[PDB]
Amino acid sequence: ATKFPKFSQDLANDPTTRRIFYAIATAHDFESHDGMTEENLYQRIFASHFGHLAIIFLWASGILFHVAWQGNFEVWIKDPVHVRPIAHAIWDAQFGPGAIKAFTQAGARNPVDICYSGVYHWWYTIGLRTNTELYVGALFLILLAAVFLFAGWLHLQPRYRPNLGWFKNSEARLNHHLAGLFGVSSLAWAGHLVHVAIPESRGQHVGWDNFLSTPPHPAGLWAFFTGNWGAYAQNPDTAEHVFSTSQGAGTAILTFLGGFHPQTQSLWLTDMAHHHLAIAVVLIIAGHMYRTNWRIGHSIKEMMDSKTFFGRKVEGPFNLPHQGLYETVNNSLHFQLSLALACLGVASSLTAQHMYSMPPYAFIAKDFTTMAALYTHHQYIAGFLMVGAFSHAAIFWIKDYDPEQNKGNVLERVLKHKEAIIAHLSWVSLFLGFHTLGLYVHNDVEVAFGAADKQILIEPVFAQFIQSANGKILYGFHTLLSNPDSIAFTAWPNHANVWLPGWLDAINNGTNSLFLTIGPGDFYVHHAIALGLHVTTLILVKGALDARGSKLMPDKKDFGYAFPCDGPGRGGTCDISAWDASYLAVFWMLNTLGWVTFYWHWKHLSIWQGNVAQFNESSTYLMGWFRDYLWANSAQLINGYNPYGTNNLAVWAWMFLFGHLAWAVSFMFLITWRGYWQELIETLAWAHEQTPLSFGYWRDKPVALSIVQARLVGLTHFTVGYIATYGAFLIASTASKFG
Amino acid sequence: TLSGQTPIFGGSTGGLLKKAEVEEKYAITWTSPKEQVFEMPTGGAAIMRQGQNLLYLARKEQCIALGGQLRKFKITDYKIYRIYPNGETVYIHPADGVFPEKVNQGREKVRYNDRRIGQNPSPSKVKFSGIATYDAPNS
Amino acid sequence: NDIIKPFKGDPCLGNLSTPINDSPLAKAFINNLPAYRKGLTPFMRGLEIGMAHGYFLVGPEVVIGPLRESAHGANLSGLITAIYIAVSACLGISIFAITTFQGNPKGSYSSYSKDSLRPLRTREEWSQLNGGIFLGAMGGAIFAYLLLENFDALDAILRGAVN
Amino acid sequence: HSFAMYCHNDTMRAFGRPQDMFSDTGIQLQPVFAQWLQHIHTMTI
Amino acid sequence: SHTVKIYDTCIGCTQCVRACPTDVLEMVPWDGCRAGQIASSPRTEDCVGCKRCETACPTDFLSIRVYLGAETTRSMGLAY
Amino acid sequence: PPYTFRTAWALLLLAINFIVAAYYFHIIE
Amino acid sequence: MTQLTGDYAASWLPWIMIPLVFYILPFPVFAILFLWIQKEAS
Amino acid sequence: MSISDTQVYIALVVALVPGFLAWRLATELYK
Amino acid sequence: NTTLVPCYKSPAFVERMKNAPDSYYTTKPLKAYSQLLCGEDGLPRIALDRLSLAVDVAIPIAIFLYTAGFIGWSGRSYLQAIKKQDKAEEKEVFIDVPLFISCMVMALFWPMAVIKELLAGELVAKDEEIPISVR
Ligand code: F6C
Ligand code: CLA
Ligand code: CLA
Ligand code: CLA
Ligand code: CLA
Ligand code: CLA
Ligand SMILES: CC1=C(/C=C/C(C)=C/C=C/C(C)=C/C=C/C=C(C)/C=C/C=C(C)/C=C/C2=C(C)CCCC2(C)C)C(C)(C)CCC1
Ligand SMILES: CC1=C(/C=C/C(C)=C/C=C/C(C)=C\C=C/C=C(C)/C=C/C=C(C)/C=C/C2=C(C)CCCC2(C)C)C(C)(C)CCC1
Ligand code: SF4
Ligand code: SF4
Ligand SMILES: [Ca+2]
Repeated sequence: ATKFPKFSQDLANDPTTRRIFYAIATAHDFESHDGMTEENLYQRIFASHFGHLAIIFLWASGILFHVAWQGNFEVWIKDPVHVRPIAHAIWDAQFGPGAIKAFTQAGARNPVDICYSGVYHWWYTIGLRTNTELYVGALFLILLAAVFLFAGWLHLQPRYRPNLGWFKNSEARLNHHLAGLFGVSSLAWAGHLVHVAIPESRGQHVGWDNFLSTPPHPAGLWAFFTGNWGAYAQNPDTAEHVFSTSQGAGTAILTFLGGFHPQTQSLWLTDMAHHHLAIAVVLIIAGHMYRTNWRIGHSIKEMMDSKTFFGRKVEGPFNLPHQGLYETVNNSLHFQLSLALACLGVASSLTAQHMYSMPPYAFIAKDFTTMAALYTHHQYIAGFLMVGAFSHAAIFWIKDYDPEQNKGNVLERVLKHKEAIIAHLSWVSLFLGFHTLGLYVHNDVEVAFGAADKQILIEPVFAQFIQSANGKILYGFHTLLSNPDSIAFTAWPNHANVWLPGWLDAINNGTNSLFLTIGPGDFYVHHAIALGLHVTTLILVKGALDARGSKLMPDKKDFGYAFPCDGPGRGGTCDISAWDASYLAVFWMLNTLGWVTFYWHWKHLSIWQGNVAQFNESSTYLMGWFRDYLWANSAQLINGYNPYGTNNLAVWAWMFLFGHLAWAVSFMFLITWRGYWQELIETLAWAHEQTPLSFGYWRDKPVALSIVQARLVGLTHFTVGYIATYGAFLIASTASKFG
Repeated sequence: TLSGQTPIFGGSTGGLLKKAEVEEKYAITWTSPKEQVFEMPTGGAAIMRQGQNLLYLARKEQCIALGGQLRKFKITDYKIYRIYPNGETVYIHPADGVFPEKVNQGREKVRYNDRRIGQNPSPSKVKFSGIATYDAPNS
Repeated sequence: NDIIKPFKGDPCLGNLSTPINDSPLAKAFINNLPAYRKGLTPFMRGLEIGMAHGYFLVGPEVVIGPLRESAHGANLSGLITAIYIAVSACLGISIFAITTFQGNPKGSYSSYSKDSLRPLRTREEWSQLNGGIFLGAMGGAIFAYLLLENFDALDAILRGAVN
Repeated sequence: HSFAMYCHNDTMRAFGRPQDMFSDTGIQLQPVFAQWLQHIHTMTI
Repeated sequence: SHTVKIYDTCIGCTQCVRACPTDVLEMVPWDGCRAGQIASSPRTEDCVGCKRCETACPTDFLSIRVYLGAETTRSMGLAY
Repeated sequence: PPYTFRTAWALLLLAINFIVAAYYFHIIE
Repeated sequence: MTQLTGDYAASWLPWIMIPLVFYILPFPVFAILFLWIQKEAS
Repeated sequence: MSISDTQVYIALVVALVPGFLAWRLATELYK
Repeated sequence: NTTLVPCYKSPAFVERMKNAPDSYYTTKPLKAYSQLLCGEDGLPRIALDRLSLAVDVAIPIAIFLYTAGFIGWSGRSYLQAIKKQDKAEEKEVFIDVPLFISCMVMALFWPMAVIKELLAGELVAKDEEIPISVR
């Protein structure tokens, strides 16, 4: 009976090595710790978010401190296209002379790392020009992290620790988060853009000792309150304006040209300030929707139980029974966590899908490796958030769901036909894999036997209609913003498409990624992607809806979320838990984003190298994906160190091979299972006891690690090997052809 | 207590380890009418004696693995003891002197639920309570 | 209520329970220093105390000593200072042990003393302490001497200059 | 002593230290007992 | 320290007791069966967790559940 | 029973779908 | 170049802290963190 | 113009403030 | 879409005709690809324009969906043909080929068979006929 772990008693009395491991993996499941009340649960959720916010701020201050200290922001900012950003310095005391010389790069006088995060472009756009501005930002974020470490400690003191009623005050939190956390913050950000970022992109230096005196507009503070709002967009930046200088600059601070800045190939800063200003007002308005304590507002609980639609008998919102859902969502933390992750998983996919097509930061479209890494980062982040959104759906069904409160509501109607949903995800998955693999390997066979004209090539004429419906005149659909005489193009009653000449100038220019040209090769991958999103939804939906149990074991709710099996009886129940559907869907999530990011990378690697006709003519069959993408672009990655030398890709060539090993060692935890290793550890335990001079002896008996743990240990290696291998590929295959 | 002659066995590697004399240890005691050979639960083969046999095993599963082997020699008079390191010897199998397949009087329904397994309560009912859904004093 | 209590609950004791002497962090640090760590022979108490001191005591003489001007001679002057300070210190605790442990130590080393801030009350415990303090402060002095006289060779290998 | 020496070599060649890798030019590991048999099997003719 | 609960759906088929490798189960007299028996689990600290008792129970959605709980030195079967 | 709320919300979404196809097939402007 | 240097200010500081946090401090840290996970609850 | 020699040490002692405030909070959450 | 032009007028596709052996495969089929909407790379493609191809994006779909239902209907109707015989346990491992053939000739006119399955309320089993799980 050890002290550790103190949160669970029955794991502290574990005599084996699984209690050190299970303590790590249970240490944050506060709702299952011994002697926990609901009141104490939230007060530890709350106080560990402060400890999390501080880590984000200490991480962010580490970005700033290291480019202030060891970066080349001053050198970079004078030529953001031809010099590489420095991440930090290298101190590996076991480099040879070949690695010092190779990694002494980008105008540095010491080994350094090339920043592929884009923070240089982000800071250059938001108005940071000196290293000292970066340093005081780093110091401020350290102290801002301090006031959240203190606040977290503060709200565990009994006199400051909030009560359960404060946490379950859903209407008051939504009102402030909409109005203040998002509304005021985006209003404040438009304040920075108007006061600092926009003026400093026109040359004038605005700082903390300067900003109180110089107004951002000549008509400041008076055109707003009179109502003469148009004064803020009188003369905008011209098309010959060059960034961070006064030549070509205007005076408009809130103007809505749309499209791209012709010199940075990014969105206009004045167009962003006007954006967050509009978003703020919409968000602040949205934050006055729910009544807090002023009996003017909405009550979410009553918006559920309402059954009267202007006197007409209805069953609830949208004529669907939502009664009891307020007390279901409000008391469930996993329902709330599932919704939050699902909404960050969309906001992070949406981040990736928009920041490549519509680059926000200056000169980021000309930094291909940064642009490529940022997409792959946020899509992989979004894939994990989507898996966790459906993980906590499965926890929600098991632990904090009851049929009594939710009797007859919209949530209980889903369980009534959970097999109709799963059977249909099964059909779509089967449909999309038979006719995408079958169409790829038909194209393989025809190209293999020379008859490349016998490929089945389906033009994606529906997405090409979208592009034509947004402005792309390339295809010739000639409708609806491709038709200059249409109702939508002109907006006949008002003609207020001030955004349209600038946008159509950008969408119809072929040198950007905004609405890329789409061909038959793009058709097939969007069905691989659709097949991917459907199977990994099928695995997760099956795991959430069968978390309560199915005919193979109808009592899964009693066994918890993560259990191995229910023995070999009834045929065998390996991987039966709802946890094993989250485990099984990480493979499909990684696979699917290994199709999204492979397709994003190869499509852009063909545009960037000018060989666009390589992707269009060879992405329709699977060998082209294998010869023209993987085999072709590995050449300079694997030659990062050869017998004849070593270059700046020697670390990417090493992590590429590192991730192959981390991937392969995953198969050990995934293929060979527990009882093999226990009979082998039982033998090594015999050898240690019987041998002389071995004076150590285990405090806790060595056992082969458990069933649900190896599935997690092997899933971590598969993931780390999936990310180190592709991270090294994507960085080295893009930052070797180019700068 | 316990006593008996140990079977003819050349000693194995699968036998007792340091857990035997430190945590606790088991002993199976049976009587055989014949001098035949049985399979050792710790690997190998040993010749069981003519009178009272005594064998020391590390865990209870081995003893009942061996006990199930003795029933194939038509021997059902074996007794399994549990030797704590301080030295006292408990009788644990068969606990009442008759084999557990048989039904006695005086044994009690222990860990019996008076409901179908289907109507165990949902985990939300026992939320933030000491009990689990399967003890559940309702029904 | 108040954070400053009477010392272990006895108001008549001449001390206070304060965040510096009676804190969960401060008690955990002091009571695991080698002077107070539970489970150490007095030799390992002194050995770990000695090496911490012999190590740092060669410093203040090799860079602001009289020999600091040269390189090979500076390290000798710093080592012997740690040799002399420790030998005279270990002379001090051999004669401390002789003169306090003489039948009924007048003070905190009496049999009925119940003092936690000095738990070595035996003269079987103060003799292994002397050996540990000595051999520790000698090895620490030599290790800090070897690391300093080889500083150019050590500066290269923590800079990768040796490939 | 077989695979992890491949990860030693993989790391010295990446560092740019080919003279401290298990090469024919770095730290040689010669098959002494197999080059001996190759000598035995050709002098017996 | 597992938890082998027995439910009222037993038929006294006695098969669960025979499959147990560690003698956790035994029969007690009862009245809800033609057999007049029901399984009981008096020795569950000895339960190793093999669920071999659950494979032998013939009642559909079986009457005996092993509930794998706090695992100790004799519920994991360690000879060392 | 005749479905009156499932219908007229399915036929409403087909309507929006058929309008989109109307611009797609170059029928209405 | 043939050495690890630093053009940045306080370039002596990686010289000592890369050994500190990576192969001098962790074994004390893994010992302290070991004494915490294996203490009797008496 | 990179940051000065002293500015690195100023950040070192400033970052020691959240270094101890993390101890404040980690132990208050009862490690 | 207007980027696609017939292989009649396509410079990248007459080049396909020029350097083409015959042997059986690149003349008789390749003449028939001249009527297809052909990209800017000399590759026949499947576009969805209007009535121009409204019959050609119905010949494969009508031929498949009929014979997919034909396989499905004969396979389905043979299953109920042996469930009623109370011999379906071994009637499936040993295919009763005269019964299966007679279930195929019922499946020639399967589109009109499914309608009177549906209109009789007999195609689809009612919801509390079907074994399900606890839910
Ligand atoms: C103390 C304790 C102890 C001791 C003593 O005392 C021991 C010993 C033995 C002997 C006798 C033998 C032989 C040796 C050799 O050869 O090789 C080496 C190895 C090693 C490991 C070595 C080690 C040694 C020691 C440990 C050293 C020390 C270190 C340091 C101190 C650390 C540092 C500290 C800080 C804090 C970090 C062994 C072995 C085996 N192991 Mg064995 N150990 C143990 C521990 C452990 C753990 C934790 C684990 C997990 C990882 C394992 C595992 C294992 C496996 C798999 C195997 C095998 O295979 C082998 C065998 O079976 O045979 C046959 N095992 N082992
Ligand atoms: C104005 C008042 C206000 C403000 C500024 C906050 C702010 C915060 N609260 Mg608090 N809260 C408030 C009032 C307020 N609260 C009240 C009155 C209550 C009582 C009910 C609470 C109860 C409460 C709890 C229980 C918790 C918080 C938490 C938090 C923190 C959120 C975590 C975070 O920072 O992530 C990031 C912040 C962002 C702004 C991220 C922005 C990016 C998002 C994800 C995307 C935005 C895009 C947008 C939605 C696009 C759509 C817009 C639309 C127009 C199209 C945050 C600092 C959490 C916490 O404790 O942290 C320590 C938490 O656990 N609050
Ligand atoms: C293959 C997909 C992919 C790609 C291309 C990237 C790319 C990037 N990531 Mg990453 N990341 C990913 C997946 C990916 N990520 C996933 C799935 C996770 C969740 C674990 C993370 C979590 C993550 C974090 C926490 C950070 C990044 C950061 C970055 C940026 C700088 C690192 C770099 O130069 O590239 C190199 C290519 C790589 C594959 C390395 C990526 C960095 C790894 C994934 C960090 C792993 C976190 C790990 C749990 C903590 C280490 C343990 C610690 C105790 C030592 C870069 C744009 C950094 C950033 O935000 O920029 C300032 C950063 O702080 N990512
Ligand atoms: C805001 C996001 C968020 C939050 C607060 C939670 C919170 C929680 N989750 Mg979780 N989850 C999330 C997102 C989140 N999740 C996402 C995005 C996924 C998809 C992957 C999951 C999938 C998931 C599953 C399957 C489970 C949980 C569980 C839990 C609960 C227990 C936490 C725990 O296991 O202890 C602490 C966890 C750890 C200490 C993690 C161990 C180490 C991991 C694998 C990281 C390893 C990275 C590696 C070291 C990096 C390599 C370094 C270098 C070599 C590159 C807890 C309430 C468990 C639960 O619900 O309880 C019943 C549960 O089984 N979650
Ligand atoms: C590449 C992936 C991979 C790796 C590294 C291993 C490694 C291993 N396997 Mg495994 N295996 C694998 C794939 C892998 N396997 C797969 C895919 C399967 C599916 C069938 C199996 C099935 C399998 C079975 C059935 C068995 C093994 C066994 C073993 C162990 C053999 C003993 C040994 O080689 O010592 C050497 C260790 C290595 C070669 C690992 C790499 C060592 C690196 C290079 C050194 C690390 C340096 C340093 C320690 C790093 C630490 C620094 C610190 C910061 C952490 C070993 C650890 C056998 C065993 O258990 O042996 C007793 C065993 O019976 N494997
Ligand atoms: C989390 C942000 C972060 C990250 C990822 C790094 C990373 C790094 N730093 Mg550091 N550093 C940071 C913040 C960060 N720093 C801040 C805010 C300061 C100002 C005091 C410093 C000052 C600093 C110096 C002087 C040096 C480094 C150095 C380094 C490099 C080697 C590792 C090391 O010795 O650091 C040592 C760590 C510190 C000095 C303290 C940093 C710890 C921060 C403040 C908090 C990190 C804790 C984290 C949030 C909690 C996560 C723990 C766990 C959950 C994973 C490495 C790339 C070395 C280098 O230059 O490489 C060539 C170097 O000597 N850094
Ligand atoms: C309070 C505190 C602090 C401080 C600390 C200090 C004060 C420091 C230190 C330190 C030190 C001061 C350390 C040291 C050391 C050492 C060592 C590590 C040693 C050694 C050694 C050796 C190893 C030796 C050896 C030998 C011998 C024995 C004999 C022969 C010779 C030779 C040499 C071999 C701080 C604030 C920071 C924080 C935490 C708490
Ligand atoms: C035409 C067209 C199109 C479109 C399409 C769509 C959009 C659709 C849909 C549709 C729908 C919306 C559907 C469906 C459904 C529902 C249900 C409900 C069903 C069903 C079924 C069944 C019932 C079946 C039956 C059968 C048969 C028939 C035979 C075999 C057997 C069985 C039983 C399987 C595309 C573009 C592609 C192409 C071109 C033109
Ligand atoms: S629990 Fe199962 S095996 Fe045991 S008596 Fe009841 S029905 Fe028979
Ligand atoms: S799990 Fe095994 S030991 Fe436990 S009661 Fe069932 S059969 Fe007996
Ligand atoms: Ca060498």
